[PDB]
Amino acid sequence: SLLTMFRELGSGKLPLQIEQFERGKTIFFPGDPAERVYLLVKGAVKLSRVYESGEEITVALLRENSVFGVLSLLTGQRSDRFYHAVAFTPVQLFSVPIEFMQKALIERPELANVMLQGLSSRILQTEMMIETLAHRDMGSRLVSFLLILCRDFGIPSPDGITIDLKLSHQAIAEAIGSTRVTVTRLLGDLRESKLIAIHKKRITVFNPVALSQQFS
Amino acid sequence: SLLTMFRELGSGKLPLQIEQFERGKTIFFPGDPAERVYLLVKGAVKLSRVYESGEEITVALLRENSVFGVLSLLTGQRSDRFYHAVAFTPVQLFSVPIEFMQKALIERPELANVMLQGLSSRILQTEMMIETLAHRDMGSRLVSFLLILCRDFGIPSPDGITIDLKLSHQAIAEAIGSTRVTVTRLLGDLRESKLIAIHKKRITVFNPVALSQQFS
Repeated sequence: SLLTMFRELGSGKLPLQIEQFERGKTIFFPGDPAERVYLLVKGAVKLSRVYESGEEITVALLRENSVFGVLSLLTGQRSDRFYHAVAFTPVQLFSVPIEFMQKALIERPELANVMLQGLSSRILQTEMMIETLAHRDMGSRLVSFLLILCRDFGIPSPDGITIDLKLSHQAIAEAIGSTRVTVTRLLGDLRESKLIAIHKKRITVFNPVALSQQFS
Repeated sequence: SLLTMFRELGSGKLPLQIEQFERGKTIFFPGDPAERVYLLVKGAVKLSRVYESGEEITVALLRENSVFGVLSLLTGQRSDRFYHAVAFTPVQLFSVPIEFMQKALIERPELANVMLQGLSSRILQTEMMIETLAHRDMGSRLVSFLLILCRDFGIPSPDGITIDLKLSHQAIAEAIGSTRVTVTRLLGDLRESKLIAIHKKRITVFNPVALSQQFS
């Protein structure tokens, strides 16, 4: 899938590193030196800004075929990490040394338009992430989060929009700012409201319009 | 200065609109339709996210020759404004209809690398803006803000780093989240501490290292 990108616009040799982490493992930490640009092959990586105290606030959840840990290079000023990249699901990654990401962007500058557009979408997702976390109650906050996952991780089904993640209650909490107890109570209150289906741990939403419209 | 960009990579005709607003005037509001991309010629434009309640939180302060109101176009999904653009100083702007910003990015894709890098710097500034506003006290918050202005709006002088803005006490407050009373008390407490100079309403910082190092 990604290799198809590489094989096109290509008649050379490219150094990279495959790396595979288990769920909940740090990929890089803020402060860490940005030495290589990352490319998500399989899985989801959760980017979160770690606050100058103890706090951690979720900034973006990244889908397959997404590029990250690039901002340090692009700026040309800052030379070390911006956020805390966590393996939300198990992840397969391509680490590519900064140099080559520069060489690509120079020679094949169409790559800039694609990555320019890709970064914009990232910000929109962060904007929805901010609007999500601003709700004072955990109910409207969960809905917003699940609506984000529908728009960016949803697989259309006659059942509904399956959120293709297989995600745990405790994992949702650390992304939303609650507990694997309030999440469990809310999801049941939604399942028995005939608005959600839970198979495996995948969550299918029957109607995103109907889910959206409850301040709960 | 900007015209030099236009004249190079150019052998056609380009529609735009000059527009000039007075300080504190709205350029566009969130929700407003994104119809044309903006280009700051002279002055500073303050981008602030207006919260789903009454709140307004400052996201970026833009320097001369900076491009803005582009994100809606880049995403290709959202078709209306992201933030509230305010004329921080009096501003001269170029409004360019989205179409042409697309035509430019396609034909002259080097323009993507430049704008890709420019957007990264914007995010770094927002990251410093977040770190600025996270301080519980107004003292450390003012310092961070003035340090941002030094790095992005500073003119080196044997005096020090003059923040080339001519900015009002009440204007600083609305960007920092205080009052034109606590700002006036703090600036005097810094002037008489031999750390700031105020000429006109320009603020010169003698030593950014010395200013930085006080949790006050």
